[PDB]
Amino acid sequence: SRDTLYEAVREVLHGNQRKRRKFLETVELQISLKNYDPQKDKRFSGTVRLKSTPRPKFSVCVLGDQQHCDEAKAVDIPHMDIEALKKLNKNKKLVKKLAKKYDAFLASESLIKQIPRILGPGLNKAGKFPSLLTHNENMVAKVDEVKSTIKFQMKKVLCLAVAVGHVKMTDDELVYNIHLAVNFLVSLLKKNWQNVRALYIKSTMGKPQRLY
Amino acid sequence: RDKLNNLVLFDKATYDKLCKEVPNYKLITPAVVSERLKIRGSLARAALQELLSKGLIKLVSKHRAQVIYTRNTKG
RNA sequence: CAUCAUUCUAUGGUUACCCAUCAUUAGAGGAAAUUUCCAAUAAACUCUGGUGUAAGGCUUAGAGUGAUGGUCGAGGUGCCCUAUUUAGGGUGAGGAGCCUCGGUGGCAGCCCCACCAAAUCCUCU
RNA sequence: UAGUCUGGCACGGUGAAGAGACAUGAGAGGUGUAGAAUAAGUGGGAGGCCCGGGCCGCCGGUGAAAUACCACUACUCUGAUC
Repeated sequence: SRDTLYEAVREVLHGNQRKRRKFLETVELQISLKNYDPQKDKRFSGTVRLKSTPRPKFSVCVLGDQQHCDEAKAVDIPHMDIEALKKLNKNKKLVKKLAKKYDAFLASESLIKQIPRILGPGLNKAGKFPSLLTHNENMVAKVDEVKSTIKFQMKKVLCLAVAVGHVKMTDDELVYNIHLAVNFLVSLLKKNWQNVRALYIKSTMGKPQRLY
Repeated sequence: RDKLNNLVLFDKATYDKLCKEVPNYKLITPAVVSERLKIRGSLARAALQELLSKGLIKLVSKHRAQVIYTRNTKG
């Protein structure tokens, strides 16, 4: 699992010979794996932590009935009413559209319940897992999943793909999202042992480069 | 083997499927009717002279065994 | 009424996690045959809670609704014997497991009637 | 328990032909109703690419994923050998 080449931690600013594209790109990192079973109780599950502002952009939704009335308008919360999650799940089988059109949901406190009725566990097998915490702290607690950890999964195709950083932050911010990513593959280590065979550090869209 | 259950007299729709559509058949015989419309065969012998007294069908040759009628003329 | 789904309610259920089959773990189960019976053989197949993942509302009390105050229509699917093999000759029993408003023939479509089937196997003889 | 039958290790080699692997270095490969399409998949995605100009698409529509746009593991076999 352990490799490391953290003695020459420069030569990442090489921009204009890889980068010449104009849309908003996400630095999405593929790493090479070997010798793992998708069938059995063999797991490749967990959420690798990233405190150093990754900032994933997707179809974002946020709920919560707290002192987040004014705290959540800093980001401009699309706060649809707790009552108005009815057609969220209803225009799904009767109507042939994705009635969500948002790739996250939220669990909140001040009130221990978010919703345990047909609407809440109606999301329980939709994907886009509502897991995040915004219970009692209130520092911002709105972007503290986005600016906090990334999630990944395992499946039947034996391959891994997940984002590490984004294009708005520089190459000296794309270097802060390499060290604190694959050092959590030496800390997190069951005896599915020696999982990392080759490492592919990358832009979003360019050429393959090696740190091992 | 396969026992069949017939009916004594008409249903309202079955007379509208008799009086319209049996004059669209050619063999109007009491053995045709009780196989097709599935009634007690004795009935179909009596219904056809009421249609002659109504004036739809043509008595070709009546007999004890088989009475033979046909649908409406051309002229 | 016994029911699956529809909309208005749901202090109701858990997000690295819940359904219904299939895949498997520990249980509950025979008529014909056979002949005059009896207790037994020996399971096919059905479900109870365990657990898993390609489709998806779990369930739950209950107000208004698709549809029988009886419901689905209900006729087909096998095994064995033959140089009538596009066919002819047999008829034990009991579980399971599926298509269609089927296309062509007749007094032509609907009723009557003919045939070609959607996937059929396990078992005590 | 002597003996004897037998398998392993050892002394213990050389060269070729061969059969299978692994390490490998390229191709080809995918058919549920369906949506215009033999849906191999993951992090995607409404944009980029070439000649201001133009392209495949979005959505509708099939269906937890839907086509252009960086990559790479697997899986059905072929397949070059320091």
